[PDB]
Parts: sequence; structure tokens; C-alpha cells
Amino acid sequence: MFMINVLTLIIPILLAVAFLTLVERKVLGYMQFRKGPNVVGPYGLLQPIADAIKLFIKEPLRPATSSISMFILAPILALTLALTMWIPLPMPYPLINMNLGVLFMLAMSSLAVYSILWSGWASNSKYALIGALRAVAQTISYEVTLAIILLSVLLMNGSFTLSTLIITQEQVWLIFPAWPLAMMWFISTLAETNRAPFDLTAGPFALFFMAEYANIIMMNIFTTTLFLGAFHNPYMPELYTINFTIKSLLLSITFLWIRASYPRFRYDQLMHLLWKNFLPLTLALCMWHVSLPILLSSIPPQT
Amino acid sequence: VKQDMPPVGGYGPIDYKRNLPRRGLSGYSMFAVGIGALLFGYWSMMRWNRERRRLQIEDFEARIALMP
Repeated sequence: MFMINVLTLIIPILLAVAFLTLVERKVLGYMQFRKGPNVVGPYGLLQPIADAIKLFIKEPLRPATSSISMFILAPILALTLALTMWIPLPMPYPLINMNLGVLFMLAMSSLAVYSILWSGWASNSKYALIGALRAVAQTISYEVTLAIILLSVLLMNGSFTLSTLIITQEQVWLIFPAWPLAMMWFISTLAETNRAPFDLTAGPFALFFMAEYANIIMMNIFTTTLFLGAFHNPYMPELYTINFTIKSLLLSITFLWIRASYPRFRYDQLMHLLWKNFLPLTLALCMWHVSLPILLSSIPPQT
Repeated sequence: VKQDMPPVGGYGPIDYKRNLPRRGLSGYSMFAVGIGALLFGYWSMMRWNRERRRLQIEDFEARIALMP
């Protein structure tokens, strides 16, 4: 039954990513005055099926690379992170109940930084190396900030277990005891998934693309779990599954909708922005979330 | 007779104003709303934390009396 759980968790991620591609293309289309893709079949679903299978058909550019085994080794790492990294995230009862999973989340994001660096090395000549090196720097610039904000938001929750989180977010959502901390966290999730307003400007582009959009859905699932969620009734958990999926959908739409309407940042403006604006304020929110529960006489019941 | 296209009877006004209504309120009201909702969340979180402290002490009583 365990491998059946594995198949039911890791088979639908491909359907999730391809239907996310049609969702974001249609959402950008209605942000513009566009319909489409709607000519190809009913409302364009076999059109993402078709361009996925076309890009698998379409013949690769012959390397023209160096260290072919390393060119193998990088996107396999990115996609196996995207596969392994939905395990402790509770849709109502999670796959592996862990003592600690959020440090595991951040460490797997650091492994994604490794995969980006290895693809940038093994790809091509010097300019691709410089561009991917700046991309690795603007990805690594935020595992300081996002892990710091994670530490601050679950200092109000005691343990790393994430089921104590899904319990202790029953009364009010944790968006209310930390709104600026959560907003800076969401900016850092845009930085981890690396979309506009955070710039980018090879193969397999399908697997690079797959790892990125599964990373997006993963970060929005962890956003919905980390900050909110309604009451969990056992012996009817489909209610929590529906409400969880609805709020994760709405926040993914809001994520792409924030992408839809802003210019990209200058690179030195991005570094200047992160350090000299977020990092003293994250420290200040850390120290105030340290000094608060000793003043409310409420340290969390750390089991 | 003549059938050119002149403006027939004159056309009305066309605006060119920078008309920005400045939606929203003052920033002091925004700080008041933010601090108020934040402190509301703090009080509710405090109450729920100490309720679960009571239940956690009861679970400690369970593990104490269950042991010998």
C-alpha cells in the first residue's frame, strides 16, 4: 500500500504541472485581452498534452557540451528534488510524519541551488557561466531570509512537527500575528521560484521547466499550510482537502498575477533591495517574536 | 450642393485631466489598522497557547500515572 501511496503522490504532479501551464497561460491571456488556447480541443488541455509530447519528440541539439555525465546529472537532480519534496506537507494526513520537516524543506531548496549551478557549468561557454552564476547568487541570497522568517513564524508554534502547526492554526490564521513577516516570506518565495519581477536574462528545457513549476506548486502548498487552514475533522477529511486545494489554487493564481504586471529588477538593485531592506527588518521581527511569548506568558507547548 | 465631411454642429469637450481619485485613506489610519489587527491576533494566539498548555499538563499526568 506504501508504493500505492507513492504512485498516487508522484504520478499526478505531471498532470498538475502541465495543467498549471495551461492555467497560467489562460490567466495571463485574460489579464491581457486574449482567449486561447481554446481552438485546440475543448478549452486547451490536450494542447499542453500535445506540446509536452512534441517537445519530447523534437530532436535535441547535439552536444557541443563538456562532461556529458554531468549534463545528465544536473536535471535528474532538479526533478528528483521536485519529486521527493511533497512528502511531509500535510494534505490532511501527511505521507511521513516527521519530527522535523521544514529544515528539510530549506535544505532541499539549497540542493536546487546546486542543480542550477551544475547546469550552468555543464551547459556552455563563459557568458552562460556568468549569467548562471548571477542566477545562483540571486537564488542563494534568500535562503538566509526565508529560513529566518520560517524560524520566526514557527517560534510561535514550538515544534518542527507541522502537525502541531495544523493544530495551532485553528483559532485564527497565523497571517494575523505576522502580516509583514509573512509578506516578506512571500517575496522570498517568489525569489526561490525565480520568476518575474526577478530576472533570468541548454537542455532539457522540459525538465528544467518541470522542476521550476513543481517548485512553484510546492512553495504555494507550503504557503497555505504554513500560514492558514481551516478546522480538521477526522473521519471526514475531504472537507479539509477541498478547502486546502481551494486556498492553494487562489494563492497560486495570486502568485502568477503578481508576476503578470511588473517589470524585472536590476540585479544590483535586487541585491541592494534584499540586504539593505529585508535583512535588518527580518532580524527585528525575529527578536520581537523572541521577546513576545515571554511577555504573553505563552511559550508554545513544545511536546 | 456640397457633401464634404465638416464637423456637423460642433463636437463637445474632450477631457485631458490627470484625474487620479487617490483611493485609500491616510497612512496613520493604516498603521492603526495594522497594529490593531496584529494585537488582536496576538491576544487570540496567547489564549489558545495557554489552553493547549493546560491540556499538555493533563497529558503529562497521563504519562506519569501510566508508567509503573
